[PDB]
Amino acid sequence: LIDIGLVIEYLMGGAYRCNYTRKRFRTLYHNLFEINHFPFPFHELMVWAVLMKRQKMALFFWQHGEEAMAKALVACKLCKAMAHEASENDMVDDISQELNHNSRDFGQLAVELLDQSYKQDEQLAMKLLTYELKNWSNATCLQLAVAAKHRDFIAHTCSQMLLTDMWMGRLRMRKNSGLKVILGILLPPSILSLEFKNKDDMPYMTQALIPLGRKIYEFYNAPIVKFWFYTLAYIGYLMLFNYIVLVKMERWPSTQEWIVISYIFTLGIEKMREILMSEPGKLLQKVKVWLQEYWNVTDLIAILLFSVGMILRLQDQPFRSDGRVIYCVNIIYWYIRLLDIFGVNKYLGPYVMMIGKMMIDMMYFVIIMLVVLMSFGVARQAILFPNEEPSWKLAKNIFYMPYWMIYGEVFADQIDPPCGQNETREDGKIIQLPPCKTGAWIVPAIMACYLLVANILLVNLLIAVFNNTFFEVKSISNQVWKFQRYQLIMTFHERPVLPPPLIIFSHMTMIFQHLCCRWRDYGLKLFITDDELKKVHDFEEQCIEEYFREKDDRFNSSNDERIRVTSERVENMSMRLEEVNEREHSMKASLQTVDIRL
Amino acid sequence: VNKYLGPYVMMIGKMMIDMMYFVIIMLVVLMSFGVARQAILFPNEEPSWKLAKNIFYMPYWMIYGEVFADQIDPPCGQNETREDGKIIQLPPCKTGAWIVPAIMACYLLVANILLVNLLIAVFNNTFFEVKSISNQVWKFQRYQL
Amino acid sequence: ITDDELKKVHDFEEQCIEEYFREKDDRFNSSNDERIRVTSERVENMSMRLEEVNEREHSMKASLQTVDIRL
Ligand SMILES: CC(C)CCC[C@@H](C)[C@H]1CC[C@H]2[C@@H]3CC=C4C[C@@H](OC(=O)CCC(=O)O)CC[C@]4(C)[C@H]3CC[C@]12C
Ligand SMILES: CC(C)CCC[C@@H](C)[C@H]1CC[C@H]2[C@@H]3CC=C4C[C@@H](OC(=O)CCC(=O)O)CC[C@]4(C)[C@H]3CC[C@]12C
Ligand SMILES: CC(C)CCC[C@@H](C)[C@H]1CC[C@H]2[C@@H]3CC=C4C[C@@H](OC(=O)CCC(=O)O)CC[C@]4(C)[C@H]3CC[C@]12C
Ligand SMILES: CC(C)CCC[C@@H](C)[C@H]1CC[C@H]2[C@@H]3CC=C4C[C@@H](OC(=O)CCC(=O)O)CC[C@]4(C)[C@H]3CC[C@]12C
Ligand SMILES: CC(C)CCC[C@@H](C)[C@H]1CC[C@H]2[C@@H]3CC=C4C[C@@H](OC(=O)CCC(=O)O)CC[C@]4(C)[C@H]3CC[C@]12C
Ligand SMILES: CC(C)CCC[C@@H](C)[C@H]1CC[C@H]2[C@@H]3CC=C4C[C@@H](OC(=O)CCC(=O)O)CC[C@]4(C)[C@H]3CC[C@]12C
Ligand SMILES: CC(C)CCC[C@@H](C)[C@H]1CC[C@H]2[C@@H]3CC=C4C[C@@H](OC(=O)CCC(=O)O)CC[C@]4(C)[C@H]3CC[C@]12C
Ligand SMILES: CC(C)CCC[C@@H](C)[C@H]1CC[C@H]2[C@@H]3CC=C4C[C@@H](OC(=O)CCC(=O)O)CC[C@]4(C)[C@H]3CC[C@]12C
Ligand SMILES: CC(C)CCC[C@@H](C)[C@H]1CC[C@H]2[C@@H]3CC=C4C[C@@H](OC(=O)CCC(=O)O)CC[C@]4(C)[C@H]3CC[C@]12C
Ligand SMILES: CC(C)CCC[C@@H](C)[C@H]1CC[C@H]2[C@@H]3CC=C4C[C@@H](OC(=O)CCC(=O)O)CC[C@]4(C)[C@H]3CC[C@]12C
Repeated sequence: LIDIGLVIEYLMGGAYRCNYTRKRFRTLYHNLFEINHFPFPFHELMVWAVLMKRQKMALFFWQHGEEAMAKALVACKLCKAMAHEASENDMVDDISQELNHNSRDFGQLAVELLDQSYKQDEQLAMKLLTYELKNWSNATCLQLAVAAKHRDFIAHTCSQMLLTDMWMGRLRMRKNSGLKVILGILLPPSILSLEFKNKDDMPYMTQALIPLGRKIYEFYNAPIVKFWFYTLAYIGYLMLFNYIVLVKMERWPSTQEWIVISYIFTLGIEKMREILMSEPGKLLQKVKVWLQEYWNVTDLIAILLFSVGMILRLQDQPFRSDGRVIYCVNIIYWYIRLLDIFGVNKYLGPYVMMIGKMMIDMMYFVIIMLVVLMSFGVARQAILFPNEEPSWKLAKNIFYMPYWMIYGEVFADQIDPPCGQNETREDGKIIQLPPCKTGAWIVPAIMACYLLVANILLVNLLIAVFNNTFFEVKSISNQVWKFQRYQLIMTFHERPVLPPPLIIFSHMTMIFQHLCCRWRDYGLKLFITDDELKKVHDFEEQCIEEYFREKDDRFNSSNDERIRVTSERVENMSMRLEEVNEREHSMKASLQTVDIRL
Repeated sequence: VNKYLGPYVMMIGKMMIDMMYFVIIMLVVLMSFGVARQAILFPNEEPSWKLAKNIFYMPYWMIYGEVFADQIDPPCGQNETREDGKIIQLPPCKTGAWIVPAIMACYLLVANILLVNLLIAVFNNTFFEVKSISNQVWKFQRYQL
Repeated sequence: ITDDELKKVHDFEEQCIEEYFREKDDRFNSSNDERIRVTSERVENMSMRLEEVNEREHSMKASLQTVDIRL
């Protein structure tokens, strides 16, 4: 069973720790090979039925026992991991397909259970979503569903409102949001005029004058407040970057440039702290799991570019202008990175990932446009300029004018200039125009063909591929944004309170705390008591019974099942009525014989 | 009041929100290109409000078919004879001035080809619902009129 | 409106209400789903009643055989 524990730990991933591999179970195993009886036998039977690919037995063991949602999410993750392992080990592909179908079935079961729990009681459904699962490595149903990449579980309304409650921290608010927390951040005497939540209304915790200080601490640790502080600091830093790139700079940086440099350095230290405080042990694995996000890669590239440019800028000329140029490219990047902040709004975020989805069709359009553009450019340049030396200006003249021809600039003075003739100048003097190049009349004709093909065919076809793939991309992007709400909320909850330009104080605070702890659990669970645990378990059993037997009622009242039952009964009834007619004929013959006898 | 113009007008009012979200994204891209072009082509500048105007001036008209072809990449750092034939010395090349046409190409591509066509897509795929809602709301507001 | 017109309007409203309600009933009663459900319930009751009829027919056949054996 210890090896089964390792298998569960490997398949579950992350920081999961199976109960088999814990010291209590290993001590019991060494001392023995009702103490040997399992308190939740259906948990072990479910894990066994999932592991040995017995789907019907797993679906039966899911119905019986407590913690049904957690079991379904664990089974979904285990089936997905086993399917990935079977595909990686070059096994039979049918095994991988069946395991993925089992994962999808368990995910659908968890989603239907969430629907039933939402329909019954909202608050008990959140408590079901949030309470710590002591039998599942102290995890949370939301963590289990994120870890299984169950997009439909987090996109559900109950999980969305739970994430909204997690977003506001210990604040009631929930009415004209954003403006109240901005006014609280800018004006600290506006914090105490806010409606705060109860002490034990919904205490999501990670590890389990005074009211004024308590209100201040509860406001400043709320993830919406930390997000708005981060956003205001980023906007101020971007304005300072605009000021230091627009105005000229002297030999030494000004105050605003020093603030910008400090922001860059402090953001880089924060990203290094995010690298170090990750899930793996080996540093290369942490680096890889941090570079798996594209925004982290571009952040590292931009920070390195800013370092190079600032090093170049602190020297003398001509390196200062090169550093200024690198500063301009970096300000392009940070203006683009404003879309990270735009990712939080319910409409802008799906818009941004929708743009990211259409970039591939834009790429395929750029490929075809590049073929046509280079054909026209090479033809025009090689016709109008016969005697040319090898120079890189020819490649530039290939791309220069045909590219601006797409955006309404046809360069009408150079389409077909008058040549091979004598035309009087502005002063009336006779001016002899240079002789006509051979085949120069071909250039306007191929220009007409190029402009027609490009502007009329390819742009309208890109419009068509943007239009006919819009609905699917929009639905997928909305669902992926609703899924990534959890990642955004957890990132802003694990982040320090202070924004990046002042984050060095919080970094020194963590350094001093870490050194003090050395010299002497990433999530938000609930840690409910035992009566509440029983109440939640009873609510889960009620929801499971409700869902199963309502599914039975839906199956029994369908037209197809009714028609099938009626046809089978009519067939049996026809055979029985034939038997009845035969017995009636026999009885009539017997009655006729009895009447003849008497 | 007309049976066709009224629903058209409130349909325009419904598409204004998608136009707003387009103006937001266009504003981000436009300010990135404008700040980059102005801070590259003009290194020695005093604090003046003309810089903010030069951020927004030419990139905005770049969306509507005016690319300002005489200022995309002017010839500089060389000697070119004038109209009268006199030798005229052009001002020296600014550092990184070749970046401006490249980011201009990227900006024009992204804006004119991606964002305008995406706004076309969001106008097209939300047209039927907005049209039905607008017709029904116009028929409701007939009583108020 | 006047009082006779008010009565006429009220009677028209009662006619419309009756028409709508019992036409809704006719639509519900002539639907495929209600027809299928009624047929299945009648077929189930008919199967149980025919089983009872077969049992009583067996009893009657045994009684007739006994009466024929007696006479
Ligand atoms: C936290 C960051 C990301 C943005 C927050 C905004 C403010 C806290 C900063 C942004 C710009 C700063 C200003 C930038 C430039 C100056 C000029 C500066 O003038 C001098 O230092 C003149 C004397 C000298 O040359 O030493 C005085 C501070 C001040 C007003 C700064 C005060 C603090 C400001 C308003
Ligand atoms: C929180 C977010 C939404 C906005 C906060 C940012 C502003 C408070 C910052 C961003 C840029 C700053 C400006 C950047 C540069 C200057 C020039 C500076 O003037 C000088 O440095 C020259 C003379 C002097 O030294 O005072 C005076 C401050 C000012 C207007 C700053 C005032 C404060 C500003 C507007
Ligand atoms: C098919 C479409 C979607 C993309 C193809 C277009 C680009 C690959 C082209 C269009 C305009 C070109 C630019 C036009 C002008 C220049 C300036 C050139 O530098 C100089 O000419 C030096 C300064 C001078 O001599 O004036 C460097 C190449 C570059 C950036 C070109 C690089 C390639 C660009 C961006
Ligand atoms: C510099 C100027 C002259 C640009 C040249 C314009 C035309 C001579 C080119 C540009 C795009 C070309 C088209 C691009 C794609 C296709 C599809 C391809 O046809 C197929 O693969 C056959 C299947 C089918 O036709 O559906 C080749 C012909 C055609 C119409 C090409 C015909 C020639 C076109 C119109
Ligand atoms: C399928 C598509 C992508 C074809 C694209 C091909 C052209 C865009 C390339 C291919 C070979 C290139 C040429 C290869 C070599 C040279 C010599 C080069 O000459 C020098 O650098 C001067 C030599 C010196 O003095 O050092 C100028 C660019 C040029 C003409 C290149 C111009 C652009 C060319 C024609
Ligand atoms: C493949 C698609 C998706 C992206 C488009 C990539 C190419 C079309 C670009 C990328 C890099 C570009 C090159 C980058 C630099 C130069 C040098 C440039 O040289 C000069 O301008 C010399 C200066 C002068 O004499 O004016 C000429 C264009 C060229 C070859 C560019 C031509 C177009 C290139 C190959
Ligand atoms: C992202 C898109 C959808 C909107 C962003 C574009 C506008 C915010 C920009 C584009 C052109 C700009 C205008 C261009 C020129 C001027 C003239 C300027 O006044 C002067 O220059 C004074 C007179 C003179 O000196 O000639 C005042 C700002 C204003 C109206 C600018 C205000 C901001 C405008 C409207
Ligand atoms: C001044 C010039 C250089 C303008 C800059 C043009 C590009 C460098 C920018 C403009 C718009 C940007 C895009 C805007 C939106 C997105 C979606 C966003 O991606 C996601 O949110 C991931 C989800 C997904 O890709 O669907 C960030 C990348 C991307 C493609 C951006 C990549 C960089 C782009 C193409
Ligand atoms: C996230 C986006 C919205 C960032 C946008 C930032 C820029 C568009 C702003 C922010 C700070 C602004 C600067 C703040 C202060 C000044 C000083 C100001 O100088 C004067 O008015 C002269 C002083 C005098 O003589 O009275 C000229 C505008 C300028 C450069 C501003 C230009 C426009 C800037 C760079
Ligand atoms: C947010 C979206 C939905 C709407 C777009 C709003 C901004 C892009 C606009 C609104 C007001 C505009 C400002 C109004 C007035 C001016 C003063 C103007 O100053 C001059 O032109 C100085 C005169 C000169 O020296 O030429 C420079 C542009 C600027 C900052 C404008 C820049 C663009 C702004 C911030």
